[PDB]
Amino acid sequence: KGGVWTNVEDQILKAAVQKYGTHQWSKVASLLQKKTARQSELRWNEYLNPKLNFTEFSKEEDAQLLDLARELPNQWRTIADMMARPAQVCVERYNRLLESEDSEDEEKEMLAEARARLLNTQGKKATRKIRERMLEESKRIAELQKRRELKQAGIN
Amino acid sequence: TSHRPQLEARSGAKAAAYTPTGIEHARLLPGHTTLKYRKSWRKGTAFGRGYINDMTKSEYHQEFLHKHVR
Amino acid sequence: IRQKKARTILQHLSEAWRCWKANIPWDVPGMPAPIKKIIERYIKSKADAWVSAAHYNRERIKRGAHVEKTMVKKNLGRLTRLWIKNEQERQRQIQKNGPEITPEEATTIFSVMVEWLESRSFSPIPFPPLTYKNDTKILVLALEDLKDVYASKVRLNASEREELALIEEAYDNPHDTLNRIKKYLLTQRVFKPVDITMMENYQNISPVYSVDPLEKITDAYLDQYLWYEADQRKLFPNWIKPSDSEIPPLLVYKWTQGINNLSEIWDVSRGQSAVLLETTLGEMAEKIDFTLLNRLLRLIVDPNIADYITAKNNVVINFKDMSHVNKYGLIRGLKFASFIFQYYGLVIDLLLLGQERATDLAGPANNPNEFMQFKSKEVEKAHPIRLYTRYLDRIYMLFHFEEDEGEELTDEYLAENPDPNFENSIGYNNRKCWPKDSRMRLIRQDVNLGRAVFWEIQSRVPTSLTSIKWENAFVSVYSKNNPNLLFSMCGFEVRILPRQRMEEVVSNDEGVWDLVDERTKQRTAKAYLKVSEEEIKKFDSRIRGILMASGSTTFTKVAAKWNTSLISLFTYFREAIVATEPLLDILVKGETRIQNRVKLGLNSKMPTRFPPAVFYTPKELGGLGMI
Amino acid sequence: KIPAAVSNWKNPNGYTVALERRVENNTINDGFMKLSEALENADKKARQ
Amino acid sequence: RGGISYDQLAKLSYEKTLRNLATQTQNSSKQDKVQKDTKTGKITIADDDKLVNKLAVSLQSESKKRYEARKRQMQNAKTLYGVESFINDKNKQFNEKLSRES
Amino acid sequence: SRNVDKANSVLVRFQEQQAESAGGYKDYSRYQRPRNVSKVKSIKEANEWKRQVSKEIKQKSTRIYDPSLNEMQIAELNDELNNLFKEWKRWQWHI
Amino acid sequence: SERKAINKYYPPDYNPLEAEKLSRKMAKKLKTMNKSHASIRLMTPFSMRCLECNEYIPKSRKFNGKKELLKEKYLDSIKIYRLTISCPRCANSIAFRTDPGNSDYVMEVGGVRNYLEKRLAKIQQEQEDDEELENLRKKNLEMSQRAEMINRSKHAQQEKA
RNA sequence: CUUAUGCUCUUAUUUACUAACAAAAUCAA
Ligand SMILES: [Zn+2]
Repeated sequence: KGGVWTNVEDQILKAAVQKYGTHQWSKVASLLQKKTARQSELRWNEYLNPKLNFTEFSKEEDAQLLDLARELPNQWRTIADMMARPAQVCVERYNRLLESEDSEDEEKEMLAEARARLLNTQGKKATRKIRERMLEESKRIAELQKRRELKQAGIN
Repeated sequence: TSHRPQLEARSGAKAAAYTPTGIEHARLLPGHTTLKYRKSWRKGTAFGRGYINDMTKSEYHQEFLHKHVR
Repeated sequence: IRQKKARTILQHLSEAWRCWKANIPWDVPGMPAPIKKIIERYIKSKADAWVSAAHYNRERIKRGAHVEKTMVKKNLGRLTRLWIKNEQERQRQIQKNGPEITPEEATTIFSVMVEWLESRSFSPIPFPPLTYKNDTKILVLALEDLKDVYASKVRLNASEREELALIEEAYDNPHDTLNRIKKYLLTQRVFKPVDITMMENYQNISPVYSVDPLEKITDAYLDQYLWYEADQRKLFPNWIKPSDSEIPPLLVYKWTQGINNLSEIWDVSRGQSAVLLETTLGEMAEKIDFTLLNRLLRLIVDPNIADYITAKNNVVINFKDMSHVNKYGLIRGLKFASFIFQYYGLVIDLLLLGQERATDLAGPANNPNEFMQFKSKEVEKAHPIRLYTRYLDRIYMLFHFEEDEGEELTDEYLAENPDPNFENSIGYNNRKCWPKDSRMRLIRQDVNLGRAVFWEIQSRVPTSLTSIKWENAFVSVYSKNNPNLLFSMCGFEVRILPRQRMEEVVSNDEGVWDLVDERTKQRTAKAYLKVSEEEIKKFDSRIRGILMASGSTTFTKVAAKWNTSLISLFTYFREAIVATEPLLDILVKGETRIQNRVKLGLNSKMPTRFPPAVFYTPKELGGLGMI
Repeated sequence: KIPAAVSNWKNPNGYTVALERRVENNTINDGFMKLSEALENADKKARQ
Repeated sequence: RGGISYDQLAKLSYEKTLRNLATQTQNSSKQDKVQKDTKTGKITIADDDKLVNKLAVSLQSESKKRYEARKRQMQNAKTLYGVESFINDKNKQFNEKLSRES
Repeated sequence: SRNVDKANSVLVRFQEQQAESAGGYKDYSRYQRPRNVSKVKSIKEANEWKRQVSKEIKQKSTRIYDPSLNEMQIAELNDELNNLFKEWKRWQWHI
Repeated sequence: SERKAINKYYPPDYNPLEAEKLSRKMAKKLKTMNKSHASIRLMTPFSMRCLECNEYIPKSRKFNGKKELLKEKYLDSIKIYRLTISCPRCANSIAFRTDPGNSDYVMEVGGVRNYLEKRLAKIQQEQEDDEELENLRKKNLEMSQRAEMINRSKHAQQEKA
């Protein structure tokens, strides 16, 4: 039941944080079917944040990493803040660096639901005020044309 | 909207022109009606032989959270 | 500047206060430095009111002095922000100023534990192979322990419904879920964050850690495996408690027996004296250093699992807004947190006792002792530490001195820090629940011998591991001036008189244990039992938790919550209520608040409308069935 | 000049503001260094 | 650099209106009192009917030019930028304000 | 429970039934058409019935010219205006 | 006056049983009695899409709507209801059906929804998993030795310096 | 215009709607 992340759900989550903000994760999961507010928070804070550091390893970084993993053995959330990098990437390269020593049918409907919910910002009170103001002008337009049609007959 | 901060407070200029009501409050009843005027077993072991202006960094705050969390 | 520009600047005030509560640094790029100076001046001004109202209302809730039901939920929400803000600040002070343990300390701490396990000839626990004969039963006991949370409750959320599905997938595929656990112990080192919440107990606020369910199964399997293989290899010696072989009232009973059974303590014909010490170990699990912790575990555990344990403690702790990485402290909410917490306590037990005496207490490796036994009496007579035991973070030491050994011990204390005004009996704390005749008499010879005992013990453990303080210390000296030996085990408050130090031997009620010698089979002491004042307030807070949670609950659920809390009081403290007069007042005021809750369900508190037949007749006859 | 207020918590008009507007510099001291080296030197002495 | 203070901008807009008034007198060249009351303290000034019309039409025409220049600036402001996602005009308008702050 | 329930209880019905037998109440804002006109009674009685029909005319007439944008509903609204028109006449014959 | 009222004042000439006759006869002539479509506050459990102004009724939004007892009767005897709801932007009524056999709703006018040889094989998978676990344990010991080889080389670089 | 409403009694069983208020449900087999 633990699902994998399609690129559609990846784009809905990025647009959700762009509007809702990083602390309203139950707001984000409402758009995002089949996914949890915990899972949404975990992906943005481990993968989708553009502040994160997914790039090549300079030899300064490799010497620093093998320094840190020797000085702070197996403390990866600590090391990932000293490296200013994501944590499982930091483990993935430390796994690789030591190996140097070798011897749409549904999704678009969700996306159509997400596309409309992000672009409707008012709530009950403003949409109702709109409805009452349109119905009040419609009553006004009705009563004025009544008076004009009676004025067509000459009776004022 | 509908939940707003004040741009200005309610002025007492508006209540000054109103006509009074003369309703009788319990706290305006007469009271204090008179003013007052002035005139070898220790060898085997491993090893034996002030105020900060911050409410969160205070010493009482550290003694607080150590006793009320436990 | 107009009504538009005044309107935008006040939103930085609101944003700064939210960053303060989240303990997020509020830094706006491009903010004018005079205006940033104004906002930080008032955020601190609001913070002084915010924190002081949290201290003021906390003191009202402990007194029970009319706190609104909403304000109890608000004060819980304020302290959990203050506790983490104090937690996150404590994390940064370790990160800036290095570890509190020096390299000289941690070399000796590691050297003590290697010296111990070499004498015990302790073989380390291996990684569990797949051809492991006990592997399917250890897996079932883990899952049944995870399942017992949910046999009670009716509703489950999306996290809990995920948790039951992962157990049922593991019941149906026992071989497949072992291969998932064995792979995570070898490979997985980055874990999902932990959501923390705080439990109100009206006297303190206890923390609760919520681990991810897929990570919870591999913790619970590991905790069953580590506790099983420790006891087969006999890791933990006899003094470490909870014992897995005795209930906490039986721990009080044997310890009170095993004092009396030991020879010549009561004999005070010479100047000889007996000292009992009680100290909490302060912030014991809070001061565990992971780099030290990973190195210590490699002595006893295959380094793959010793690497599993160290990485799991380094996760992200999440409150609502607040989030930080646990760089330093131990998380007690993990499943295997018990195995760490007692093993780290075994190191502290060797710093106090030493290598020579902890060998005498625990006995030899092939044929160890029982809980309070020695291989001979001559082994017992050497080294004045007679009995040692250690609860979670609470130690109990029994010292029997001669007159000459007592005078040397108390002289070298007065050499280091004497008092001319004889002020050692001022800060000395004893039991204010017993009478003044019955508690410790503040004799200048015994008080100074009491503080000298603690001064020897505080110096044996460095302050970088535990904070052993005199304010948390309770020392009771038995001498020729003090006939009473007083201590406090697992909620039980105990006073001991010998048979011969009593004026006359009067018969007693249920609240008094008769302590028997093993060889004479004769009752030679009496143990007077009371409930601790800390446990009386703990039970009073449970009755409030029944009432403050039940707004519009039925009458018989209130009666069922009263019964399950009254039985839990009386079946644990059985015979100890009788001597306690404050507890009997809590039972009276507590039971009538339950009855008034039914009387507030109706609109009448009138005593005639509610006879005892309404409340106390069984549920089969239509009554509430209150006990 | 005051920068405009973009909050992580509140969005009253529901504005879509870019991800950089919605959301350390030190090293470890030598105490973590000398701790880990002493534990290895204590460990290598224990192995020999 | 800086902005222009309201004393200088009042002066500069004063000078622009004098230059424009000067060219109106130049173009009018190329194409070709005070009585105080006795009864009251009120004062009466004789004026031509021209130059009152000319001031009123000029104030209307300057208002027309500034209205249509801002209206055409409205047209450019909602047709230039389309990179960032928005919801309404007021979104793009506020995110132009954040781009101005950078 | 909405005041639809509270208006139709036995006691509220009882005093209207007395006010029929003690005076000139009843209202007529309560009852239906009634389906037939030739079965209706005196004129002073029917004038208040007739007056009621004018009031639903005025509700419907004000509703016709609105931009409701429903061609089917305004067709329905013209039908009730036409039937109430024919209804307004049959009371006039009865008058 | 009060939410709970023990006594309601009756007229001095009244009786309960004679009223029940009288009250029943009145109960045929009212406009409220003859029209019984039940008005009920409800929430839509199945996001909407309007067909006229294409408005979307979020997930589950409150409506004062109109319940109607349907002339149909699911199976030999099970009740079935039809609920109607007005749209916020436009004046349009959208209808429900409650299927008792298939627990979800179905809707209509005005709205649309958003969407021993086997035992020998078991020994083989047992053998495969143990070899994988032996390798992964071997990996971590190799990974340490690979870390030590860099650690010994860096220490040698310190000695050369 | 076309144009049957109202008045008098019985036949098998307890069920629908308002929810702002409460929501650790714990626990003995
Ligand atoms: Zn619509």
